[PDB]
Amino acid sequence: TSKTYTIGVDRHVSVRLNHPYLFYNVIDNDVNSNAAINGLTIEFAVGGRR
Amino acid sequence: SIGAYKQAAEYAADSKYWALLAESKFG
Amino acid sequence: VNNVGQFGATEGSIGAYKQAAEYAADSKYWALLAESKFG
Amino acid sequence: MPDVQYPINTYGWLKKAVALWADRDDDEFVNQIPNFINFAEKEIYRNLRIPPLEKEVYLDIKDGVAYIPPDYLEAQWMMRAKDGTIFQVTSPEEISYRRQHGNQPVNFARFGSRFIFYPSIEADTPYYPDDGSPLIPAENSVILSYYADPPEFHEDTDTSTILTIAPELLLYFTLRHACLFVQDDNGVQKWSALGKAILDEMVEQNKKQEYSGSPIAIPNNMTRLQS
Amino acid sequence: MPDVQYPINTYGWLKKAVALWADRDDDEFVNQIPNFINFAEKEIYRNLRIPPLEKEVYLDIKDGVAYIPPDYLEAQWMMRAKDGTIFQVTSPEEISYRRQHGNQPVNFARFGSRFIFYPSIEADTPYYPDDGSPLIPAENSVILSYYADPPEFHEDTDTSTILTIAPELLLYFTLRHACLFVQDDNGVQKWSALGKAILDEMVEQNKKQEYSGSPIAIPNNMTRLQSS
Amino acid sequence: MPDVQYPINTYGWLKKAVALWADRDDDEFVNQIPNFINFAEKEIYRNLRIPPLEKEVYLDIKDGVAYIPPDYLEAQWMMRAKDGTIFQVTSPEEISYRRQHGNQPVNFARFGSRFIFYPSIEADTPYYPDDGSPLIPAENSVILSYYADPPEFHEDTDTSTILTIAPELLLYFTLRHACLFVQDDNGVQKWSALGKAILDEMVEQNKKQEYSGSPIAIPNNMTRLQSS
Amino acid sequence: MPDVQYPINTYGWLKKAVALWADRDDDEFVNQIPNFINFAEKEIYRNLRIPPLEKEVYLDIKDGVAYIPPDYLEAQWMMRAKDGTIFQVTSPEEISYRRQHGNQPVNFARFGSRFIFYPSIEADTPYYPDDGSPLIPAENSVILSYYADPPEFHEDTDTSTILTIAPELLLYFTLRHACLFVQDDNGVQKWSALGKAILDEMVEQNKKQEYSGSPIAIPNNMTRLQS
Repeated sequence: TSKTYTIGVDRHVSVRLNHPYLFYNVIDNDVNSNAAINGLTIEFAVGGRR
Repeated sequence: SIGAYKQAAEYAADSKYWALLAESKFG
Repeated sequence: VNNVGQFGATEGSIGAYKQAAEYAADSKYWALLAESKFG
Repeated sequence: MPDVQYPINTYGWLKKAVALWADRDDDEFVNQIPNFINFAEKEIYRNLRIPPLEKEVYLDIKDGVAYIPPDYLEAQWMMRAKDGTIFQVTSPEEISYRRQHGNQPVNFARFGSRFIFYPSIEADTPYYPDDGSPLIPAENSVILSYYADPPEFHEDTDTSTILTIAPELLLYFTLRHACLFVQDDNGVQKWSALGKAILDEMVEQNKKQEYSGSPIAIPNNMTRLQS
Repeated sequence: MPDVQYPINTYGWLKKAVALWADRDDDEFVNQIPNFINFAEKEIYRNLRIPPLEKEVYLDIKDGVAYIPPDYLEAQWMMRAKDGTIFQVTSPEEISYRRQHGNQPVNFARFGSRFIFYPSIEADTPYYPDDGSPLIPAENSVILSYYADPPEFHEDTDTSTILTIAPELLLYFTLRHACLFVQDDNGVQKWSALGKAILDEMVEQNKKQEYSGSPIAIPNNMTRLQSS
Repeated sequence: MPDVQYPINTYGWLKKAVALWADRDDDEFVNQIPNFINFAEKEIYRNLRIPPLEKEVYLDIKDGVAYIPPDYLEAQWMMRAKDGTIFQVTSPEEISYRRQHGNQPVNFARFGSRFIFYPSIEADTPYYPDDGSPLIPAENSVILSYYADPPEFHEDTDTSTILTIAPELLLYFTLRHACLFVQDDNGVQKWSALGKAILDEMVEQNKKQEYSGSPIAIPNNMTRLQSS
Repeated sequence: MPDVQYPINTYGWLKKAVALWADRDDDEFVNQIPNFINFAEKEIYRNLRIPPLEKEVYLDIKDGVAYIPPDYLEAQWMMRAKDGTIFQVTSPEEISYRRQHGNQPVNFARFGSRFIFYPSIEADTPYYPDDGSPLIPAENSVILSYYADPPEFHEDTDTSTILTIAPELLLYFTLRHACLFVQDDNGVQKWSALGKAILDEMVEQNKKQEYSGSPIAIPNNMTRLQS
């Protein structure tokens, strides 16, 4: 999936995965953006195996 | 004088049976 | 085929074979018949 | 991005929705969704009893004998095409005593795979012809209403009354076996509870359409012709 | 993310209020909100019995074969439109006994997808392709009152009495299946409890509505009318 | 590791679905899957009683010595093929008493591996080496209905009604013994519970199947037939 | 890689399977598998009562005396080769009072290692000859059906009805004593529970083949010859 986190409106990004090995990427192609990222906090659960 | 409950497809096929006779009577 | 229907089939048994006693009785009957005939 | 449609009405969309609610997209798991749905449908129909899965069929009594259809799960009211005369089930030890010690009630039993009627009733099948002609029911007929078992899907476009009535039922009951395959306990518990609640709602609905619209007092007086 | 007006009147605004009340909103989620609402409405109408979903209609008996309409869920009072008469439901065996052994009372049963009647009723109704023609209902015209299965939403402009009477019910019963779709249990339990409470309130209102204009005291009815 | 098709129809695919549903698959494990399936089927048929494993067959009484077939597990209705007659089972002492003290009713017992009968029955059946020859069953031919022990799988192509009716039952009852072979208890308990639930469902279905076409009301039977 | 066969039917394959389900391959443990199987079989047969381990044998009554076989565990119905006349067990204080104060019922007791019949019945043994000839049963015979104790294996190729019916039974009950030898408690509990469940299933199976196929009402009327 892919979502845009515009600052001042959204407080998070909603993604739905259940793979055991996650990977996240961040892209900033805007011209009028001077944002920054101090840290994240992922919400996740635990399913099973095999 | 009571019959069973056929499936919808059977009732549909039974309904179409009343067309050929009419077609000939109109011919 | 049946999905959950129990009457849709009937699995066979081990084997429709009798006990040794019935086989022995059949052998004895055949032997008595043959012996009476022979004599 | 497996996308399903809003009106879940087929087998393929149900499979895709099962693979969606279990986000894992892997062949090891997707290739067994059919097995999970098979287990679910075999768990539901094994004890579900409702009208829509019923069926009516004419028997072919030769001489106080018969043969049960291969799609028989439970039998309910049986009668003849004329005058009614509902039959009542009995046991072998009674339908064999009637013959010895015996206006005319009817009784039938189940001798493994054969219905045995005492009076030696005779039945006939209707006109078979498929030339777009009616079945022309036959005289001296006997009607039987049983809970037929539905056929396995074995196809994507195939469907069933459940997919339209309660697709959530099969969805949860198959996700149960899925979360059993993979060691996931809390999911198993949740899906099983939800499926149980849905089945309870369904069976309760089937009960509130029964002989309800009337008082339960004034016990009937079907005594006799002798007043 | 999305906006919404104070009254949740239609499907279009309900499917957005659902995503609002649950920050779990995105492409892969909003596309299935219709399915969650479908499941919620099915779970509701499976046992909900109230007037606004009722429906009265004439029947065609044809002395037997009379068939059950598709929307049949539960039968209310059944009667005629001539001098008044209420039927009582009995079992197949009672009717089979009545047939041979033998007209003030009239009984009926449920043979699969039919409504059988012991007397040879001759109720009449206009045929299917009839254009308008109310027909000025003739005599011997039985009128059935039952609970009909309501329609499923198919357009954003499509509304229903449930939206105008109790939208929180649908919203909670669908947030249940939403929080099930994603992994969440506390919300599931809370929404389920709230929806069940709302449904209990509604059914209790329906109960307090029936027979709610005076007390009752059976006046020792011992069939004063026996001569006939 | 291995693959499998949607329907588990045969032993060949069941022994692979077992290793699939349990990632504990390897040389030292797959070789014993047959033993786990054997144990599961034994645990099943030890108490499972349903039609599809029944079997009817004629007997040879020989006034006494009549022997119990090898596949005998439990006897259903026992009768003849001439005018109908149902036997009732009693104890050895009752038959020993009947022998001396003394023909409408007919009793029988179980003396070790025999079926004794008080009257000198003369049931006839074709001998063992008979070729075909249905023989047009003669009179005095008793027909026994019992529950026969089903066969054990010996070929991948070998199938059984259990596979086509309920494969999850076998799969769980054998994953039980599999997770026992290796050290694992949670899986053992879960699989055992699921298998027991499936078996309970099946036996409850069998129960609701018998005497399920009408109610019952004993018509005060006081032997109307006494003259004889 | 100790490899066993699918149809576990012998003592050697059972031993190898026991050593397999207990993966430890060491002489200290393998050399005692026979002792564990001995303990298991002595635990099972000590209270197991089923048909297949029964036996029939003719007695050799001389004069109201007898001797119990060395393979006697429990006795059931006894009778004669003709007319039936099932015997009924009694106590010494009664079979000794009959003689003082005494068409002809029979009674027998157990005086340590001797069956004592009151009427002083006489029995005879059949023709012994082993020249491929029948036993030619003898007149005035008495038949006894008891639960014989099976012999110890003491050989690899040897087998028993249990290995074919319930090998899992002996397997679990011997793994119990194995996991007792080595200090393993959870394994002991699991194996004991499984063996108990198997034995319960077996005894329940033996009960559902009993005098079941008939109503339990209409108590019998074996009163007398005096009507």
